[PDB]
Amino acid sequence: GLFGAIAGFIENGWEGLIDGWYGFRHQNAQGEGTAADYKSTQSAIDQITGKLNRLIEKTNQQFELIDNEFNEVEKQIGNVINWTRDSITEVWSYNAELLVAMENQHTIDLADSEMDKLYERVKRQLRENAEEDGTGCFEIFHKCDDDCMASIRNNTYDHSKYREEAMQNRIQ
Amino acid sequence: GLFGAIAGFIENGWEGLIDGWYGFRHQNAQGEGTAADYKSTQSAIDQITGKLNRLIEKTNQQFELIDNEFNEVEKQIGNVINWTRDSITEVWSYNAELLVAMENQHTIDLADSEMDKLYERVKRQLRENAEEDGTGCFEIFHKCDDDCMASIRNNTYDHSKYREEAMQNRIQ
Amino acid sequence: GLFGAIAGFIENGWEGLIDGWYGFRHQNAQGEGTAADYKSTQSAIDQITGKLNRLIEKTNQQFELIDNEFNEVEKQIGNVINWTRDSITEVWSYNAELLVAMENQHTIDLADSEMDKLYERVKRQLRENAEEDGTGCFEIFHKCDDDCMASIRNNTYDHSKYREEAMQNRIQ
Amino acid sequence: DKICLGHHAVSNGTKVNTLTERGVEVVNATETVERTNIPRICSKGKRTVDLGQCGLLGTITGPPQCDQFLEFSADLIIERREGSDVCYPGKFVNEEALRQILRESGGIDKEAMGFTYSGIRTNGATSSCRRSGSSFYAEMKWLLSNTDNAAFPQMTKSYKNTRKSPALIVWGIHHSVSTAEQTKLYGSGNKLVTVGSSNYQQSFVPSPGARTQVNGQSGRIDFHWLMLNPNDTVTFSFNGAFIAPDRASFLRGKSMGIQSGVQVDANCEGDCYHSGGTIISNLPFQNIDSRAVGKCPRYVKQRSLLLATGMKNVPEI
Amino acid sequence: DKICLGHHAVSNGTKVNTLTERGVEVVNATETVERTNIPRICSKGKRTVDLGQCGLLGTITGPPQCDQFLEFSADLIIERREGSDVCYPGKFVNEEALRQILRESGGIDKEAMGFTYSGIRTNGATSSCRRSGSSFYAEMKWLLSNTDNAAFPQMTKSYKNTRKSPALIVWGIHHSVSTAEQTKLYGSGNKLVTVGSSNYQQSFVPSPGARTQVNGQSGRIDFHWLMLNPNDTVTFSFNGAFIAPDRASFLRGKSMGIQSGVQVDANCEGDCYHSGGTIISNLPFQNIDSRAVGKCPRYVKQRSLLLATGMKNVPEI
Amino acid sequence: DKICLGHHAVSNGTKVNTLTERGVEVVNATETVERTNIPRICSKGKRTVDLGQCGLLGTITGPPQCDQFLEFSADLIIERREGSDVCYPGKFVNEEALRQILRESGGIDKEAMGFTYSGIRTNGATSSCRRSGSSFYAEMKWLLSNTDNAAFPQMTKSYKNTRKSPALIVWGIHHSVSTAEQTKLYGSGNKLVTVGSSNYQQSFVPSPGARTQVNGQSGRIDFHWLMLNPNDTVTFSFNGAFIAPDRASFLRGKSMGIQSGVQVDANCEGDCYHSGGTIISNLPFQNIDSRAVGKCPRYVKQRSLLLATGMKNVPEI
Ligand SMILES: CC(=O)N[C@@H]1[C@@H](O)[C@H](O[C@@H]2O[C@H](CO[C@]3(C(=O)O)C[C@H](O)[C@@H](NC(C)=O)[C@H]([C@H](O)[C@H](O)CO)O3)[C@H](O)[C@H](O)[C@H]2O)[C@@H](CO)O[C@H]1O
Ligand SMILES: CC(=O)N[C@@H]1[C@@H](O)[C@H](O[C@@H]2O[C@H](CO[C@]3(C(=O)O)C[C@H](O)[C@@H](NC(C)=O)[C@H]([C@H](O)[C@H](O)CO)O3)[C@H](O)[C@H](O)[C@H]2O)[C@@H](CO)O[C@H]1O
Ligand SMILES: CC(=O)N[C@@H]1[C@@H](O)[C@H](O[C@@H]2O[C@H](CO[C@]3(C(=O)O)C[C@H](O)[C@@H](NC(C)=O)[C@H]([C@H](O)[C@H](O)CO)O3)[C@H](O)[C@H](O)[C@H]2O)[C@@H](CO)O[C@H]1O
Ligand SMILES: *[C@@H]1O[C@H](CO)[C@@H](O)[C@H](O)[C@H]1NC(C)=O
Ligand SMILES: *[C@@H]1O[C@H](CO)[C@@H](O)[C@H](O)[C@H]1NC(C)=O
Ligand SMILES: *[C@@H]1O[C@H](CO)[C@@H](O)[C@H](O)[C@H]1NC(C)=O
Ligand SMILES: *[C@@H]1O[C@H](CO)[C@@H](O)[C@H](O)[C@H]1NC(C)=O
Ligand SMILES: *[C@@H]1O[C@H](CO)[C@@H](O)[C@H](O)[C@H]1NC(C)=O
Ligand SMILES: *[C@@H]1O[C@H](CO)[C@@H](O)[C@H](O)[C@H]1NC(C)=O
Repeated sequence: GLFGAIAGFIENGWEGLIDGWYGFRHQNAQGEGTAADYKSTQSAIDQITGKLNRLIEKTNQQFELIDNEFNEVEKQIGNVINWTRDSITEVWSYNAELLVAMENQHTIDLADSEMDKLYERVKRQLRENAEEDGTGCFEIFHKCDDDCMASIRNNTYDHSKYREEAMQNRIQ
Repeated sequence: GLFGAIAGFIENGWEGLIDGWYGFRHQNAQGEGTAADYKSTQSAIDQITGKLNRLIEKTNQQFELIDNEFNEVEKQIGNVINWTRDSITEVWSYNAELLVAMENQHTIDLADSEMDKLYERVKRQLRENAEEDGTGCFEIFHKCDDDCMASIRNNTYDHSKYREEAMQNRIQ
Repeated sequence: GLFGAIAGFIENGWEGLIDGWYGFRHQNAQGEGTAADYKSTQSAIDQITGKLNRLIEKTNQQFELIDNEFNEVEKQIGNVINWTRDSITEVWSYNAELLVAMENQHTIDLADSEMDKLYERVKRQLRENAEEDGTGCFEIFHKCDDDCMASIRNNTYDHSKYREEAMQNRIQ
Repeated sequence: DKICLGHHAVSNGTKVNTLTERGVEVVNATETVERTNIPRICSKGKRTVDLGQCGLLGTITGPPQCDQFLEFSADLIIERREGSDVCYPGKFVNEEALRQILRESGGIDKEAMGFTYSGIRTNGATSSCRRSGSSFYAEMKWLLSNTDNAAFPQMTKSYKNTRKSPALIVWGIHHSVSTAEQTKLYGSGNKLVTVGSSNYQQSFVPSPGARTQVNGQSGRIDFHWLMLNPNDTVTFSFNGAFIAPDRASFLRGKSMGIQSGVQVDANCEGDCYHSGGTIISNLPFQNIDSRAVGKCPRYVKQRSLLLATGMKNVPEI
Repeated sequence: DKICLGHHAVSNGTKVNTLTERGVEVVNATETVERTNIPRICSKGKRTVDLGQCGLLGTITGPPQCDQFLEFSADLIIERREGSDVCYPGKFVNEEALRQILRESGGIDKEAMGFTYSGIRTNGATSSCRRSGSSFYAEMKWLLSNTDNAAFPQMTKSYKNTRKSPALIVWGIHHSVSTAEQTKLYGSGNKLVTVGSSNYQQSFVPSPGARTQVNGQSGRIDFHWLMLNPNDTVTFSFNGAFIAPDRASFLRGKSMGIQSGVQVDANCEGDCYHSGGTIISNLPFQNIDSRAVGKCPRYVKQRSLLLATGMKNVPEI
Repeated sequence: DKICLGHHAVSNGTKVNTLTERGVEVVNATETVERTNIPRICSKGKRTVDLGQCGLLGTITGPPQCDQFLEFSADLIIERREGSDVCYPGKFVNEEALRQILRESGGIDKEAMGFTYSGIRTNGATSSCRRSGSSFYAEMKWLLSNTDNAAFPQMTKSYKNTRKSPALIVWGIHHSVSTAEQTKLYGSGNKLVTVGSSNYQQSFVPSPGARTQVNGQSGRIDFHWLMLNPNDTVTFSFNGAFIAPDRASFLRGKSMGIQSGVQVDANCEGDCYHSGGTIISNLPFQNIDSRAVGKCPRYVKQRSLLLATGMKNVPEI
């Protein structure tokens, strides 16, 4: 990846996560839990299907026969025709390989990017009440029961609520 | 965007900002003020006009007539010619659509990126004396009169100046 | 760059660094020292040689002669041939220029990106015991003899070790 | 406490290529190159003429196997390997140019040219064109001298195209097996056919001589053709060895012609054809046949180009 | 306190396409596809020859409407629909190959070939080529038998190209209305024109016969041509029905030829031309005419491809 | 204390182009466009035939300079500027189509066609084809009337291709300097050569007349050719001015033909050739010759396209 996530400082996917591309996995005190993030998941899904709609493209140009597989056309015009068709086959084969390699590079990178965006959104959401452990997890230095984790997930965590408690639990 | 800014955690443009692409908007105690950042603005402007200079390109290849719209050339050579011209029209139409779609994707992304770079520069500039509110604004936990804001803008803010005051105003 | 590093908030290369693309330069108390990072260096090297292996490509299509430089073919078929060869030369010249410009833009950007990734890895590695000076350096607010710097380099620095000392040296 | 961000993976990813790596594993992918043929001519909704044993140029001249095709009407014209343009041996000059005209013609509509004759016969026949007995080309007339060895009086005939599109005109030259036989058919002397219009100029003499027996015949008929522009006249000055047109052809509209050896199928719809069938596909590329005609994915050399439709697959270790 | 980072927006953005989305709104954009024509032939600074009623091949043979063009000199040659190559009816073999030679010739320069004649006439004329009275092709000679019905003595003439570039040579064959008339012009017998050089080999016989009246004439003149290499000789063995060259043509340099029905304009400059005018543009693509000639943007099928020149427009809600 | 991250630089970077900037300095770069020629024909490991003075079409007819080439076998055929297809002056119809057939033939293998003759001579010779004395084309026969001025009895000959690939057949027409000389060689009358097969139809008459002396000859030989399909027969009805085939050619396999003026070199290997040598390269593009043949980098107009292989070079200030 270009953004250092989907094979970077996370470097592990979750085969368990079967209802989204991206998810929160937390463990507090009531045990561990795992959920999807439909927002980011939908952003990557929509960008990629945008690519798909673009390339599954139907040309409207009709081409007709210019030679004949039952009665060979004259040799000189047939060699010009064959040389032309082969030159255009070269062009389109190059175009198709390059198109797919470029597109794949950018697909992987925008998936990576959506991960980095989500992570950064939660980091900014948690303000001074958490630390970056370096593997994709926020060490949260205050009690965060299931409800509090769901407030992180659904984008309603209020850092002011635990700011004093958490800062005190971080420093001394 | 690929960098999560120009339609990401900012997600609003300023129609007021009419003298640059990117700007600082602050409110301290003397009221609110809005200015442009010519450095980033010029970087995006120069990259994009670089694209423009590249594509507004004048080919030097002369092509001549090979058929005749007043006296139709012979049918077999005319069908080969038409089939060739149409194949090259297909190639160039694909090239032009792909070129413009790729370029547009990358233009939007480098604009997004210039935003992220500017934001990060100010974050690093403010050191320990500020917090990230999560919408593009730095909550500055010390007095920052107009002069201090201009020191942020013009890249001369000295974090050591307010470091004690601000840290104390952040913790307790 | 797209990621704001290799000509961004670092904006200087080290001509001294002659054994890697990316490196740590530190000064503690035993003087200053400079080392390479083989991990990132190898990642950029491998991606770029991947590009090279792709483009140093040998087509397997044979083309034959369709005209004659000793005895000119007939004028009308020769003009069709010349017009076709010139059209394909136009196509391939455009393809080659675009391919190289795109690829160069992305090479520079993935080099830039590898820098940003490495920097971020060390930032996350140092946790609460360091600050970002804004030019590529981590001001480390605790004693870090040569061994400690090598623990940063070789990815074994334990932030818990100096966490109390360093935090105390940062606040008051 | 803790909360972790992450992405998904699978035990079963698909390798793809990128600009920098070959064989990167991604969560999901999809094919851009059509490999799958339908071995039929998908003709659903299209006026289709399967020429079978009638060769396409025979629709203009009318050998017996083309009797049900003399005025066909089509959007899709299909040529078959078993087709023949002739009954009495012969061939057309600029035959393939004419095949391409007739493939996109939408069919032909015939019109009497109103040639009337004088001191000659008009009923030349042969056993190579059997309709019950010996016959000829339905659209043509084998003109002879009135009786064995007699003079062919140097005639002229004209036809004016009084229609608003161009007239396809076809005639023939009979190359007898010998100048003895040419004399028995048309009398002696070097016989000369002149044909002119407002943009056309050509002339023809017979070439008697012994040839490979074809259809049990050592003689041959040259067929030639031209396009009369609207309101123009065609003129035939001739003195023998002349196979004259009885009707001219007009083109009906537009169509497409293919060559194939697979069956018509009105249960499927397709716009991309080749000799072995129909390429139904929405993919941008195909690796089935570079000579596919119609509206087609572009032909490419590679059999497969997988397009990533998911993120990089980094498996749970 | 506070300080915020942000970017600009507008109430009036332009939609563009990207790889992932269709119709993304961006701050500013610009067109890559030229739609705008100039309905004139922009010839500022170019030596321009507008052939008008003279057809391009007539500049070599010299029908009256080409009298002011027999030695033209140009960088830009313009052909007009009203042009005609002929006065007495006829046409050229490989006419379009010759048109392409003359379009890029930079013009022609004529030179006497120095044929001198013996027991024949040389002043054949017609009312189809009027210069005051009846006349002929200025660069050619209508050779007859010396008096009605007399023999044409089988002559030979040679011309050596003593110049350092190739000589355009043109001759004609006269197809009389009949072998009676061919006899009155050149005497009886099958008449044969032989033409040879160091790389050329061909032969021609007349084809008398009745044709469509064109310009009030039922006879026709075939015109043929070849390129004499420097220091090579061309040889004409002939016995009648021969329209002989009086002068040969040499090419002046290089030019471009177009076909158009719009007026010359010396107030504008342009390198990209089509029948309807001049494509002045710096854009890389055009959707005006796929047969545009010169130095042109590439023709594409789409009428518009907007290139983003600003960031994504996210409007103030 | 402190620890800093950084990247490398050099005093000596290479400028490249990107989508947004022209002349960005990067640490390292590499060329994508091949400029370097090898001025030899790199033939290591390839069966190579250098035709030298034998012209490629002469391998079928057999003028003296082609005597060591009448049955050549090759993967790489090289044509030379000094080559000539003829000894007695003449040329082939559709010569370049035939050159392209023979370039990819892998060579030719000859077979007696078994024509036997009656009341004629068969040993026509000339001083333009010297093998010691006056001779002819090794693969052909100059057929005459049995003695000066006598009749040529209208003969027929047939050859059946009893092989599983098509037979190259070649014949000639002799155009005498005059109808006097044509009469001394073959007797009087318009002489007619008819040639037919199951898909072929054509005829030929001689064209006596005076031509440019070439090789000390004013007469010319037309050469013509056709491809006999397996199990088909070719038929020659003729009465004079006929240069008859003695042997037919069969194609050996496949090859490539080039035109060059540089020497063979068996020390280097190459698949991309042009008149000036061998383009050995792995680069995707070349700017040496747009008519390069074989397996080649694509020809492009630019002389250089530097591909960045390092990061942006930002020098130590
Ligand atoms: C002009 C003529 O009558 N010539 C005689 C040959 O026809 C004949 O050769 C035999 O021909 C047989 C079939 O020939 C027909 C046919 O059915 O094609 C009879 C047709 O009525 C006749 N048509 C016309 C308009 O004249 C036609 C024609 O003559 C030729 O096709 C023209 O070349 O011939 C069959 O092929 C036999 O196998 C063949 O021997 C010979 C006698 O052998 O005498 C010729 O004078
Ligand atoms: C050879 C000859 O004289 N033939 C007679 C026909 O010319 C003539 O037909 C009439 O021709 C009229 C105009 O013909 C000219 C002309 O102006 O073109 C007179 C020219 O001097 C003559 N030129 C030469 C070199 O011979 C020219 C020429 O004969 C023909 O063009 C060659 O085909 O003809 C006009 O077209 C009349 O409408 C037409 O009737 C007829 C008499 O009707 O007698 C022919 O013997
Ligand atoms: C048919 C004939 O004999 N014609 C006489 C001319 O040959 C002769 O012209 C002279 O020809 C000289 C060389 O001619 C040969 C040759 O070596 O090519 C002699 C060959 O045996 C003969 N071959 C055959 C099969 O007939 C050949 C042939 O006639 C011509 O090439 C056919 O066009 O000619 C040499 O070129 C002299 O320079 C030339 O004068 C003239 C006498 O001048 O008389 C003709 O009757
Ligand atoms: C052109 O290519 C076809 C196959 O694509 C081949 O069968 C045909 O013979 C070729 N024409 C030539 C070699 O003249
Ligand atoms: C080739 O295309 C032109 C229009 O681009 C058309 O008018 C012409 O008739 C075509 N030639 C054919 C169909 O032979
Ligand atoms: C085609 O181009 C070659 C050079 O590429 C030139 O020498 C030749 O004369 C051209 N053919 C023409 C102008 O008919
Ligand atoms: C993989 O991609 C294709 C095309 O987008 C889609 O039809 C298929 O359902 C996808 N599979 C999964 C598991 O997403
Ligand atoms: C939009 O882009 C075009 C081309 O770059 C430029 O000429 C025009 O002035 C631009 N408009 C604005 C408002 O920037
Ligand atoms: C620069 O790149 C080329 C091609 O990758 C390589 O052969 C060469 O050794 C490189 N030079 C350096 C100093 O890396």
